Amino acid sequence: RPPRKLVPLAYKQFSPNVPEKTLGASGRYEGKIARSSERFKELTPNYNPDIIFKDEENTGADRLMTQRCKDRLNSLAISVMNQWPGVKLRVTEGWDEDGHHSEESLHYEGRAVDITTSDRDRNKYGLLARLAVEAGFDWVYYESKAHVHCSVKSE
Amino acid sequence: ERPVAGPYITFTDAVNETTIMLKWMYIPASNNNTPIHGFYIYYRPTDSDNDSDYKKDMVEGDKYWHSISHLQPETSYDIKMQCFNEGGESEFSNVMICETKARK
Ligand SMILES: [Ca+2]
Ligand SMILES: [Ca+2]
Ligand SMILES: [Zn+2]
Repeated sequence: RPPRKLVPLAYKQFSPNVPEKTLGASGRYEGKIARSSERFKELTPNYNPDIIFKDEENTGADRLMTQRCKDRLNSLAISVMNQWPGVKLRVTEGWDEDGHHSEESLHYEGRAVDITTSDRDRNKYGLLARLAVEAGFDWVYYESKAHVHCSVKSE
Repeated sequence: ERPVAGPYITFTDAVNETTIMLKWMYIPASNNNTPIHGFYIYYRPTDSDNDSDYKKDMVEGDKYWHSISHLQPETSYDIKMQCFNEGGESEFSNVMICETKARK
């Protein structure tokens, strides 16, 4: 259906309005998942054709995420296309093994994504953040001028 | 006779609004001890997903840190590196993402 009337998040706003790792948001960090580990096997790739994965790693790591993260991300892909026809959801970081995120980042568990719109139009990111809240991410933070960070609770 | 395994980038941090410093480990043994002429450091704004947009600095083989300069303020970059010799280039390292500082 038609684009929605939305209230965007402000730069550096997060929703819910509590720290990411608290119970009301995404909950605690449970430990890095390394490629070589048994827990790595519970991550599966998101191959949704309506999402762009940056994949600067050329490894497909950005596609790996928990099912809870995948379901929210997929809902979000639909609402982005409906909000701005001709524009898609883009993921810059999904699960990570490059190691630039703060220690205890939910990226290391496949429980977070950093996203933009596919046109990199920063005027849309506050609205993109509101759609991520509406898509059911357990925490959404307009973290940087460069991207919005979204995460989920542990399965 | 190219090196195969690349360096691993351990840290990237903004020095100021136009400059980012990275540090890396490279253990020559990982390539049987093969000798390297230096490292290539590649960096591209994170808004680009075109591999053609990486710019390249060269540093010498004894260096394990480098400051990339003449970057844009408050801008995220993708940063990866290789070691090389006459035989060719290693695999790329891990790819870091790091923003310069906002303008003072
Ligand atoms: Ca990535
Ligand atoms: Ca990564
Ligand atoms: Zn993030």
